[PDB]
Order: sequence, then structure tokens, then C-alpha cells
Amino acid sequence: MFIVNTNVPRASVPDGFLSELTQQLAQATGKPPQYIAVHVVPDQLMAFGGSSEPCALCSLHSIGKIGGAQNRSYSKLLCGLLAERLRISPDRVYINYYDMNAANVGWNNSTFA
Amino acid sequence: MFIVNTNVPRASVPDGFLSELTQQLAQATGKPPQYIAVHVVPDQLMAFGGSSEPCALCSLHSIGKIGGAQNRSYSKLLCGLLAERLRISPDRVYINYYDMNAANVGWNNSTFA
Amino acid sequence: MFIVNTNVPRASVPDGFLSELTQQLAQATGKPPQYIAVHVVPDQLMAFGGSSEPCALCSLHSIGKIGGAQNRSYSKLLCGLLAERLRISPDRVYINYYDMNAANVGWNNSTFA
Repeated sequence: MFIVNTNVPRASVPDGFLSELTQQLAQATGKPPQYIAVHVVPDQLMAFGGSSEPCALCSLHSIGKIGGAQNRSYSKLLCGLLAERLRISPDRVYINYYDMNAANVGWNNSTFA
Repeated sequence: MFIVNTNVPRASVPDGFLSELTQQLAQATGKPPQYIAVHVVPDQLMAFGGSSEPCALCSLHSIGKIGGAQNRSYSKLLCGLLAERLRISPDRVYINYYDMNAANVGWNNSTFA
Repeated sequence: MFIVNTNVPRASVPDGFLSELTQQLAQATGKPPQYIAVHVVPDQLMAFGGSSEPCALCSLHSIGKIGGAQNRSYSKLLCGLLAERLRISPDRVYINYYDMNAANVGWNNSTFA
């Protein structure tokens, strides 16, 4: 599950963006794309280092596939995509990574445990 | 605290939905309804498995009352409600469960510790 | 990173609020304001304890600077601000505090590790 909150306006989010995220996250995490969920929230009231220049606050939740090297690799990918598609500088992006226990993720009337 | 983000439109969220979630969560968690917070965010730009068919990304935070069996039960309850009231398929819902330490939840100028 | 979700309408958020939050959080956390991110989301569909008087659901993520006494101090400051500026009663504010590992925070194409 990847969520991006940004002050970039909705009209600046290119068509195809959610599919591009889905695809690249599936490749990066090694997870099947059927399990990948993405959520983009434009037009937000936000600031980064006191400034309202384009920025993004993001989260990536996964059951495993979270760790030092893997998170570095995710950040390079995701900042790269935010720069190329939303014109957000990578140094105005935070991404919180969460390694979820399977018992703590609900789906399809039960959990993954 | 229960949060639902969904691509279902605002008009499709029935009047009374926040009160129903409040009541059912109070019953499920055993907590008084005065402590239950609910937040529904419709009209979102999101996808699940690459698809923009109705879906939901949710979170349930609680000080205790989180665990393997309890979270299975919550997921049956909450996917049931999202299916009945918002017409979302349970297999397009993720719920992240968070067992919060009392010291890490702020309220009324202090924390719950 | 501080996020506030509230039912208070956008027109009730005073000019300067994101700067005030940035400033006061820099002071409270001891971190330079260049590293502080803030995000205010008004006009939400939310209830707290069964009712829809002004309320807020918030999160504060930090690499360290999270703990029992510190979090009590943050709650005093942030509930104070939300009361003074948004007219939200402190007993209708929840703030979830997250102590993030540096390896689990992405920024500038890498992590903080």
C-alpha cells in the first residue's frame, strides 16, 4: 500500500500515474500486482521545511520486503517517479516505511496471518 | 480510531454511516463510544491491484484490543459494513491494525499513559 | 512530520497556520525547521465520540525525540494550538506518535540511515 499526499494540483498528476506506480511497485517489492494498492492525494495544504513549494509526504506499507537496502531502493524509485511525473524535488519528499505483521493486515474478511 | 479512504463518491456514503461505524466499533472493541473516532474520506484517486473499481484502504488504531483473533473478527465486521453500505468487495479492502502504546497517544493536552 | 485531519472548514484555518506549526514543532522537537513537514486537511467527514463538533485526528512521526514525557509536552503544545487557532476542544483531539527508525524514512532518493 503506497500513499502519496502532495500540494501539486490534480491537473498536474499525469494520466496513467496510478498504473505506473502499481507496476513499478510490483517490480520493486517482488509482490504480485493484484496485491498492490496505490492512493494519490493532490491539492493538499502542506509545507516542507516551512515552504509551500511542491513537496510530498508518503507511506509504503508492506508485509515484509522492508529493510535498509530495500527501502533505499524504494526511495530512489519513488522519488524518481515524483520528480519525473509531478516535478517534485526529491529533497522535498518524505516516505515512511512500515513492515506490517501479517496478523495486523485485514483483507477479504480475515487477515493474512 | 478508524479511518476509511475510498474511491466511492461522497453521495454513495449513506447518512448515518459515521454513527453506525461508531456503534459497531464500540461493540467490537468493548470501548465506550465516547472514545471512538471515525473518519471517512470518499472520492479518492486510488487503485487496488491496478484497478479503479470500488476499493478501500483503512486503518484501525487502538490501545490494546488488537491481535490475531481480534483482528480477524474486526475484518469480518468492517468488510461486512463496507460491502453492505458502500458496495465494496471485501477482496478490495485493506485494513491496517495498529496496537498503540498509551504513551504514544495524545489526547486532552497529555497522553493516555 | 505532523498531519492534522479535521472537520473544521478550510476558511476557519487562519493565515499563517502552517508556519506556526513548523516553528513550534522545530522548537519542541529541537530539530531545524528545514526538516519539519506539516499537513492540514480540513473539511473532513469525521466524528469523535459519536458527534460532529470540531475535532481532530493527528499524527506526529519523528526519528527519535518520541517518548513518555516528550509526547505529553507535544500534546500540550499541539492541543493548545488547535484550541487557539481552530477552536477545537483538546478533549476532541487524538494524536498518534510514531518513533521512526532512520532506515524506515525515505528522503532525497535514499533513507536517513
